[PDB]
Amino acid sequence: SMSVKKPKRDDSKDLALCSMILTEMETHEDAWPFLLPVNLKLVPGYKKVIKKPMDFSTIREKLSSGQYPNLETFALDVRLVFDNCETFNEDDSDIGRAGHNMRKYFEKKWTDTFK
Repeated sequence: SMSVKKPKRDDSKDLALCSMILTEMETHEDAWPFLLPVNLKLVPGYKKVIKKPMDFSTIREKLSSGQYPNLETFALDVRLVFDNCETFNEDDSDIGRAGHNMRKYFEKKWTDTFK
């Protein structure tokens, strides 16, 4: 509360570490569905159904331009990518499986880096 602060967690490396994680996600073999924004002209249903599209390139641009205020808002966008994928894709499809694998991969790196 006012003049009563929890001890300061060191956040000065967060930007660099999120960039590293994002690099590892970009270079995973199952990243291909997620590298670029879904083409809303060419994919029926996507525009209406997925209220907040997100992809790794868009996260990378936001990261690079100071549009994440903290490491939680970064994690929310990454998870959004996987939540959207589950909304639109059957679990038993190549893209559906890609999404589950990538989420698992992300969540481990996240825990190991920060928790």
